[PDB]
Amino acid sequence: SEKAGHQTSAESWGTGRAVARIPRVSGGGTHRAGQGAFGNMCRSGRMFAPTKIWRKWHVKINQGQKRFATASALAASAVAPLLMARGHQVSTVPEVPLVVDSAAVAGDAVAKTAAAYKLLKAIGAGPDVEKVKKSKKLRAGKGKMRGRRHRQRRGPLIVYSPEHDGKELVKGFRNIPGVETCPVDALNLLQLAPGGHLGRFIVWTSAAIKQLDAVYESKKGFFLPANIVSQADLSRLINSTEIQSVLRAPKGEARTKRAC
Amino acid sequence: NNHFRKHWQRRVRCHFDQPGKKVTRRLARRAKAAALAPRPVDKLRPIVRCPTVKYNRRTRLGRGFTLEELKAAGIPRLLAPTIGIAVDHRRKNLSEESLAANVQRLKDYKARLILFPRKSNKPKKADTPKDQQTAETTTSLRTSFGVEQPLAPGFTEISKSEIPAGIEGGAYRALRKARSDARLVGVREKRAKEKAEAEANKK
Amino acid sequence: MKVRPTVSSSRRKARKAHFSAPSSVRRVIMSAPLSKELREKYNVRSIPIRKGDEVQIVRGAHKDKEGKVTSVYRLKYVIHVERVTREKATGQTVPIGIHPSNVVITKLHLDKDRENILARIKAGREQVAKAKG
RNA sequence: AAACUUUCAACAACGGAUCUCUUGGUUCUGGCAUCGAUGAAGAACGCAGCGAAAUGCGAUAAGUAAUGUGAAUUGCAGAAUUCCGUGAAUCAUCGAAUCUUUGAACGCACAUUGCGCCCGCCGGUAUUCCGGCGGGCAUGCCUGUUCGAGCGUCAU
RNA sequence: CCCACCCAUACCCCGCCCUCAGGGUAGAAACGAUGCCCUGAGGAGUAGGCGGCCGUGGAGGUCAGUGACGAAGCCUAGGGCGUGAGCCCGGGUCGAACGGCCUCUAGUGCAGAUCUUGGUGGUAGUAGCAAAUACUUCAAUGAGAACUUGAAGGACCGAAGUGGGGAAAGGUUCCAUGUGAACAGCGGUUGGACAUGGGUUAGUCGAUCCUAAGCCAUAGGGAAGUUCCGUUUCAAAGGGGCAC
RNA sequence: CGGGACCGAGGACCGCGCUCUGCAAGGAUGCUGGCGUAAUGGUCACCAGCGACCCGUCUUGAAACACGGACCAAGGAGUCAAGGUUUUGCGCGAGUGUUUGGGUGUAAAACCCGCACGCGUAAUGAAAGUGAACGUAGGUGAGAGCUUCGGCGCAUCAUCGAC
RNA sequence: AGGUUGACCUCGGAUCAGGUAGGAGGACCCGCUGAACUUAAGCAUAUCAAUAAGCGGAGGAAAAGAAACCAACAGGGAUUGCCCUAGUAACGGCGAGUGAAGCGGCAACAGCUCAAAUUUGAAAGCUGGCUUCGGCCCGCGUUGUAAUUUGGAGAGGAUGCUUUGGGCGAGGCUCCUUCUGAGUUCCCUGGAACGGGACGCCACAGAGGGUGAGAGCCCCGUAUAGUUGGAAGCCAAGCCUGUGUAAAGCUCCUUCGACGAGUCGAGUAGUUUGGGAAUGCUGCUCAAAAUGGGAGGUAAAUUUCUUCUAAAGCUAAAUACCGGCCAGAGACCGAUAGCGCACAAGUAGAGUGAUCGAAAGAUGAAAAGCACUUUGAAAAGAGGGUUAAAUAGCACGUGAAAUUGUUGAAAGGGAAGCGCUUGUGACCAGACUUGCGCCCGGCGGAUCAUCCGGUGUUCUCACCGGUGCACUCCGCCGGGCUCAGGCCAG
Repeated sequence: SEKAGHQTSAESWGTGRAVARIPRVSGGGTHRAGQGAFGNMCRSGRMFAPTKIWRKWHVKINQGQKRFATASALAASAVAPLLMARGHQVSTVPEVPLVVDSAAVAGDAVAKTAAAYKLLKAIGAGPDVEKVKKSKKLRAGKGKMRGRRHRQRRGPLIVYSPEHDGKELVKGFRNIPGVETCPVDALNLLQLAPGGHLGRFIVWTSAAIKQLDAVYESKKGFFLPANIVSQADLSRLINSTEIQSVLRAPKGEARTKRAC
Repeated sequence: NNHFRKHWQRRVRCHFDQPGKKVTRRLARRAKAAALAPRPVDKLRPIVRCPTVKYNRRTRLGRGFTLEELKAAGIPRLLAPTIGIAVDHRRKNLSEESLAANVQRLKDYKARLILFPRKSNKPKKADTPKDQQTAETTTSLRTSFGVEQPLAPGFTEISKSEIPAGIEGGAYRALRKARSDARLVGVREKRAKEKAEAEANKK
Repeated sequence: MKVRPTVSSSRRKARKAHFSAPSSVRRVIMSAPLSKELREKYNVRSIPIRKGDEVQIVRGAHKDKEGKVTSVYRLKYVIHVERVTREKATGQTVPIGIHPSNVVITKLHLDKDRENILARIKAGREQVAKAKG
């Protein structure tokens, strides 16, 4: 509050022989009288540089960079090493990216949580869902008082096409902890890279896989970016015959003998 | 150049209520559309040309149709605001082109208009019959009757047989000459009156 | 997850409501489950507890003790069960407060209003079951 | 050598830091428009079986009626509830009421529980005396009613 | 003039730490390549500049993390690691949460400010408890009597009183009964203290009535206005009687 | 040719060599004893030899003077916003900026949309106004890199020209 | 009767009949009035600031508002607000500084009422009183109440077609109400499972809270469709009827076409503005006009042009909101923090008064808050108890430091404290305990080599099933041997 530490009447007692020149509460008959006021070093005083609401809370990000990051997160989601490196349990997943038939999610097929849970265990997201179920813990600190009581891991993200798969699968998958749902046309980087870490486990529908190309062809002002590196296999590039045939002979080994 | 020499912190405005105000505006628009159904949520606006030499290349929606436009379209001025047509008595038609364009706009709207009777069991001749009352309708006149061509087309193709000859002497010379006569219009008239007076004196 | 805007998930507001609820609200809060025989008889899972009910304690150190409810002491949110007491130092007996969620009701103190409660709960459960089935 | 002073350690003191807690603040967001002469906001004085305060209430005084719920309140005392019910409760709701002396505060005053006036009703032997009860008596202004004043303008 | 001897962080040799510099390291049997191997030189520091790390509150992700078979905190002549800020463990106490890693964030690191608040020492069982002449004996009460009571003595105020009553101010301090602690700078059975009760009776005493110095309404005039002047005014400001 | 002190860095081989079955030649091995635990090592307290002003601030050139400090716990001081500037990272690029607004939403998030607008793409002049190719976008001297080995010559600099 | 009898006008009275105003609140809003600190080296222009304080007046919004506008264009078209215009035009001692608007995009859109006319073949208008609810009266009013007209026009003509009033109403929406899924299953620890393990179930509900420790299934609630009962409004598909006495619209036109005065404007003064050459407001003086008047940001005259139409008035929305009420949230604070106040806090307490203004949360799951005995006058103490714990005893969770007491150890001839290095005493962390490899002997088993079949792979390497018949493999047990092993040393 802007008036905190300033709703007192206090004046300094001046330069003298006894006490410090801090302003002191006037009057008498109570403990507050004669006590220091208005200082950041004083009890019941105003804090140094009081916080304001016109602090910058929101960050403007370029839409092109947002779309770049979303494309990069989706590209990292199709790399099975990165899924394991992000802590997902995908050892029983038949294929990455995991694509399920839209006949198992369209309409009211998985409108019930039991049906959605059985479909997840059938397609192989069951160990990761169980990981989220078993990882529930109580928060360390004041977040428990401030409405954030429990913490758990992130489970699979099901991406669907609302036009072809409907929206009852959202209600079906809602109550399963850690399981998130997203339309194919409104993909969220906060879900695709939880905590800034790449490799989210995603369950796709066939309709969403069909519609993804139209989704990135309908984004005006944005194209899928050109990489600055054509071949990412540095071992293939270095040990290719084109480079090796023109190299100088080695001038030493990995280890050098001590001369003297 | 920072203007912080007054008590600026007393009247700092923040905008944390921007999403909430968008939600409130959308709820108000939904309520207005539900109250106005099946009429459109807005009124038909004319097409007018922006003033000044900077913006006279572009057209936009105006306030309302003129009385001359309504009279030439055959819509009475008391009926017009009751059937979704905005009326502006201040604007005049100084040229035929804007008048004709707005009259054609009004005729198109009147052709696409469905008018239900005041009493369902007593239809009138000016009202739409019940077998024609059902059709696919629109609820946004700003979208269905927008400014389709705000600017002139920037590219056109002609054959070289019909390339214009151009201003004789050159466009730059024509501009310089026009500026010259604009600056000298008074001097030529003054010398013409002086010469006429001298000729009248010594004829 | 709650969806309605009138529902609050504030722990502070929930605890304030719970510990400052009036007596009629505390009656609903101080509910107890029915025994299996009573549930299959009445198609009712839970009911507020009142004086004269027969209860069996299923939680705590006085587990498997049965007796009549002699007091529904709503001010500390407890009930008193007959013969479930302890001895003070001086040798007199003081009742031990039991929460209604730690007991199960084995015999209902039946009257017209209790029958009305049971009938309307059973009818509501049946019509919910028919609507959702 | 002890005592004394100092240091180190254990236990006990003094004191209330640290840790954990939070029916509380602070900030944001959404919704709503509702004080008063038909007497407000504020003040004072009272009211519970046993309270000083906080809370609630006004001599109908931790309250009445009405609606709803349906078996309590609780620190003690004393009573319950025909439990198959016009019905417990420091219950909720709340449309009917009560609402002391004041206060814009309104008979005149007020540092006084001071002094009046008008009209009814009742009681005490009472045409006269005494007492009690009830309803009233501020200012400015508006519309209207009624009673008036003035050679101000006229008719007769 | 001569010979030997003593020792600086100086000079020589050796080891180790850091910094800088120069090399090596893929048809990878291949590496926290931000790594590892070889070689050389250098090392003080105020104002000032730059880099890397340690710690605190909170946020996202992760460790299928720890925990009532004991989390956090605290104490520790008990240990281990780090140049260091620090980190980790053992033992005791205790009772409900907390931590590591990578990012994000800040009300994030104290010996000072005659700093703020709170608490506590030496001084120190010290200064002092010395104005108003003064106390003593027996008995009772009581656990306990210089400062409670009764009696017995001795004194003081000395009628402009240490007497008897009021005005202001206080508000129950008045009276009876009882009383642990606190207070009565010693004590206390006593108390204006604490607890529970009781007590203030008017035609004649005051107030109430009158007006004084003075203050405030009204008429009316100022003032943007809160309001100012005005108190007999430039006001239609009211009483009585008689009537066939 | 003796006598003594301190040190043993490295860790398959590679090398320089020599007195050449081998070696003192690019850094210590071999043999032996006691003990195997508080014996070595460590921490704490104390004595002993030597060493050693009380911190912070201020002042000037420096000291001195002066100021603050009885003790302990907790609190306690370069923050936030707007506007510039230089540098770093990122996206797009003669363009760039979705978030005033609209659509949409699992609803203050995320996703989508475009008109205008800002900056940049042209300057100069007080203004009216005018407005950037003689030339493979010029000549000369350098200049990394490339080269068919004759030269072509990036950035940039100096200089002479052109608009 | 005329010295009488009256009608008006103006001004009064009444506790006359009926009404209204005051004060509170004031965050936001409409006005008035109005600083100084500060920033300019100082400082009378300036800046802070047309702000704080003071005064008057409203509402849920207020205010503004349907051009005496902007413009100069191919013209826009009430008001308000956001973005941009733009730190720009412009203003400014000795310069510190100040600073709009038109267009453009968007949000939201909504238009109108009088005065100036003769109803004049009919004051057709209205307050109040009494009503039998049909009306009848007392009056207001012609010094003008109705109808008609408002500049976009209109009035009068011509002309021929169009338009209208009531009553039901299915259904829908808003607000309070009844009702909603699944374990208290078994085992261990524990005082108590809500912890761990196992077996299940519900989920459009795994938000939150409570319950003796981390509970989707113990309880309240939570999600979604609905489902009971009640009230008051609004919207509304359609359906019955009267029809033209009257009103209303469109089209054309000779003619007519009233339009706001101490006001506009000018001078002067103060104040204000970016408008110190072009701003607004107010006071004093002067004081208009009829194609007139205002404006067109440099003074004036002449001739043109373009735009509106002042001096009367009303009106939702988009906009503001440190006040009030209801509600939901947070990378906020966690009892010296966060509001002064988490507590009988604007309280206790101080001041004559205006005013000033604290400190202060936590036993335990449950009082189970210590029976009884004993010692003391008592406070209390000791036994004995409660509790899972009193190492939780209403001084109460945890219980740091300063500082104090006891016990143990030590030092001390006018300071201690600190650094380097031994020693003494006390107390400790490591390290070690044997491993590996052979040669024999004794056991216990054929997951020895080869081959066959199947399978997988890195496509030549493996696993599995049969085959070994014990000079081969794998463990164990006794010896013997070599090597490597801890500390201090020669």
